[PDB]
Amino acid sequence: SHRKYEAPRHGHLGFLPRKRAASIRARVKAFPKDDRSKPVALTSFLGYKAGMTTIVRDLDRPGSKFHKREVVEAVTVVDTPPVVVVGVVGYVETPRGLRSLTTVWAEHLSDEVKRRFYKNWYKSKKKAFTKYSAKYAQDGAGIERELARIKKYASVVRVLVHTQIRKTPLAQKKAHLAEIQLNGGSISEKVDWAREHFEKTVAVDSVFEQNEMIDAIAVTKGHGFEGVTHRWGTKKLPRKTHRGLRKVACIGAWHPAHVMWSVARAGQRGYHSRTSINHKIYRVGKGDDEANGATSFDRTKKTITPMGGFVHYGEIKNDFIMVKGCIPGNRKRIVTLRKSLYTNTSRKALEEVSLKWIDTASKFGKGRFQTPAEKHAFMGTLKKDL
Amino acid sequence: MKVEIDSFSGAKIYPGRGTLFVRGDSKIFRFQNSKSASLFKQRKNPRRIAWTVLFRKHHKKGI
Amino acid sequence: SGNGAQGTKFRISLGLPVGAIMNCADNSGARNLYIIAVKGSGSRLNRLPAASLGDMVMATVKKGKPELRKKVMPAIVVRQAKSWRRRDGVFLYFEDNAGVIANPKGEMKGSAITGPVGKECADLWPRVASNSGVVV
RNA sequence: AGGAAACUCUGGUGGAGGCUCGUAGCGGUUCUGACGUGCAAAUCGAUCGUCGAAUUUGGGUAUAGGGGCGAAAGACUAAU
RNA sequence: AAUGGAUUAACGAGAUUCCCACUGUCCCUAUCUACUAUCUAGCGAAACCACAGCCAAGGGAACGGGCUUGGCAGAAUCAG
RNA sequence: GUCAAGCGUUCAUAGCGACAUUGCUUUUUGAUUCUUCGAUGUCGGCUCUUCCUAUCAUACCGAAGCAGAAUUCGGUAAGCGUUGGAUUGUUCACCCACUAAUAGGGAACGUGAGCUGGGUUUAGACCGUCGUGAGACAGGUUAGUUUUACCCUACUGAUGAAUGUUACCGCAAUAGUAAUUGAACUUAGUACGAGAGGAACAGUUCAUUCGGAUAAUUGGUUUUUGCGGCUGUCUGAUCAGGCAUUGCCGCGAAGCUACCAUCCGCUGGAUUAUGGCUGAACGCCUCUAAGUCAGAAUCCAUGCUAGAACGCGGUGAUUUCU
Repeated sequence: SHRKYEAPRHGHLGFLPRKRAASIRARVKAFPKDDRSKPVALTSFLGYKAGMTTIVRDLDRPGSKFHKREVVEAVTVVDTPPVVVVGVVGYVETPRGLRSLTTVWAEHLSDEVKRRFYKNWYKSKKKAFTKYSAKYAQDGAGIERELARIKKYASVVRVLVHTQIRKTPLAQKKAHLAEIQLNGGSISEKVDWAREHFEKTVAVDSVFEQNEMIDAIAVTKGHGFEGVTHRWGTKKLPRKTHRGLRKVACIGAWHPAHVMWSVARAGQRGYHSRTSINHKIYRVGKGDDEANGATSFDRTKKTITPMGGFVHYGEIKNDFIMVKGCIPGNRKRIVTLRKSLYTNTSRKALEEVSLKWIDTASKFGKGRFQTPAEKHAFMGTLKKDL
Repeated sequence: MKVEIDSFSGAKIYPGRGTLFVRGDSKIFRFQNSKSASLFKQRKNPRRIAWTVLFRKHHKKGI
Repeated sequence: SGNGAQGTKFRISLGLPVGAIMNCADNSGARNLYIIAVKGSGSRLNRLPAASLGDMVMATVKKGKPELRKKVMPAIVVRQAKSWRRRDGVFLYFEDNAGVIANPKGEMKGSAITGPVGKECADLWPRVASNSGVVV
């Protein structure tokens, strides 16, 4: 017999299975569409989610009521030290898909990245890539031909890069490593560009620019084994109910005499791969610079790191990003940035953004002061201030 | 933009941070924090509360 | 709103569901307004339609004049008592929740208003602006 | 104290009631809670009824099976 | 109409309706605590049991775990 | 559905369509009694998924006794959605109101080791009628124990031997899939209409429903038993503390969390219906027969989720005085 009063599917089934990811570093499924008219350049980036904060700016959409008025917006901050390019691989295409035929690395490597190759590093000979360097230590002994092979073949190229987890304030010492597709120019140009960029930093001033809409790709925060009621948004059953109300009551009919997949069920919430899009960048900023927190309107020399620091992160002394809104992922976590796939204009992706003020107050409480100068000014001296 | 002054503590209210209250007599109060808000709802006197600017300036401290 | 939506509205946090009694602010004879419906309301299962500031509604009078009592009438909210958030992030709330009788088009059957109102309603319903003492 | 009188009222004492609130206690409404292969062959918890009596109770004593006892439910008569 | 009728103050863990208050009953859920479950050491039952345990249609005692035709099919397993 | 006397100002067919007639469905109710009486837990609601379409709305279209608006009929279409309440145990019905619209139904009349137990459906009891009486009444009322999963499967999540070992980077078979609807301004009081009234596409800003994240802000939560205070009591008094099933209050960070907060929610192709291009048969003509164009909430891809644990690839290091 039919459902007496209608209502929709609780939850979304495209996002199934709701299971723990394969990694703490979300796979980038898809990059943009390669084009040759442009120059060779990256199409992605890596950083570490630091936290959120709040800003002020003057909206401009001709027809709103806050047109040419102030707003206040929640932004999310990423610490993006420049990634060390080492290596590239070449993907030839088959009816069975793209396929790597070669992975060319660089001669010299950092302890962080070969640590990522290792697990127990403190008891190790640190024997890695030595015979690769000895394939190096000559002009081109067994490298030039791999490169020219990649030139003769390999419709697609992906550059291997790694992060600077020691430049971060974290406590890992184990670099993150990944690939990025290049979507510019020709293949020979891509590979020689990468050869030039072996062992070399690359930075966000080169990959991105303000008022660009992007995708944030990351793994969403783990919440353990969880009931159906938070995991799906199901109605709490009523008070008088023997044996539990944080449940689904019927989980299927007599026939088919099975539990349908679409029914809700308890289990893992979080640590899930997610790919959110259309996150306008509001500011690139520099580690090797002060006044990161200061707009043209404020001009009070102050960086972005609030008083007492980011909660669970620390400081932003590297190059960093401020993007509108939330993103998948929690603090201290990796994040994979990405150019869009589609030239969304919409009078929302083109809205040019200039900022006014940036909350650099303490998130470890309810902070009244953006600066200890301001603090001492408002308060006067103190007993400790001899 | 501008910054404002808690009715109770007399503190700068940077934009968004804090609550606002509009009594039936159209008096618009602002509160940096639920602390001040809750005291206000308790109908306390900041001149009697010690950490407040009013007590500070009424006892002539930081002159 | 719909009909008398002089422009648009931004969402406001919702605190006045059906069953809510809210004060009447105007000079129409009333004392209270029992909300029973909302215009432009959403249709979801075992969800109570909730009113807002500016939301026209259908209401009844449980207390007041026997010409107004025992019949529905359109009414408009001007006060909410539920902290909502404007685009400048200011979280603001009144102490009370009230409204005013109207016609379907939005013109107050009453000729005045007793207290403060919301700038959203004042910008969306011009007759309320006309009969407004103070706005915020 | 008032009143013409008839007789009416006021303050106190005093300490009645199959009265009342409410503990012990006797019970056992609701939660149709807990448990429901139990602590338990009927309990645990909170909430409840009543609490000086047509009260509660020990011990002795009488009534024995188509019989007994029953403020009466076909209830009880050694988990029957 | 003492197979009692019609009222009836007071009383009722009686049945019922409405109003005030109140409220997480609810819109709409969230959070916290102790005991569990969980893992360990040690102890250590029971119910139940043709054989066992993947679906669809068919026909068939007219609603198959088994037969028929198909789909499929990869050790051993933990929590629920 | 067929047929069409008639209605429809005139006209059978725009729309209806009596008398007659052919079929379908099993959502009723009968009829039957095949299974089931060494028991298949028995109405409804709640919850929750999935399916059909005989499509209520939404997408695109055709016809009209369609000027416009509004409406009616019909096609592809079940992608997507289909409410809140009053009374009733109710299915159903009837009303109120919003609504884009508030369509019908199935899954053992879906679903009780999922709830509840109003109703029905034991035992107590009351009334009425029937009965000499004990007693009867799908007649009415009231009170009346809702047991067990630790096994297998299914399901959700989670490990995992074996592939020469180990680590890293990848591919992507297959499966899943999602975004939905409305309003306002403008177009425009224009078109259209004698007048009355009264559109539309594009554009902009907003919202409904659903989803996926996040916790800067606000709110909540508070065993931070962090700070302060309060009562009773104990420690000779003070200072500082214990007990009060976390003693109580106010504040309360962090963390968790909220349409109670915020942010985001893609674009290309083939197609249906339909309208058509050339075009014969049928020396004309015809969207069709060969060929062919555009065309939808459709379909498939883009994209998104998992990654075959018996699908694969690339790369690094590969044990000695064992």
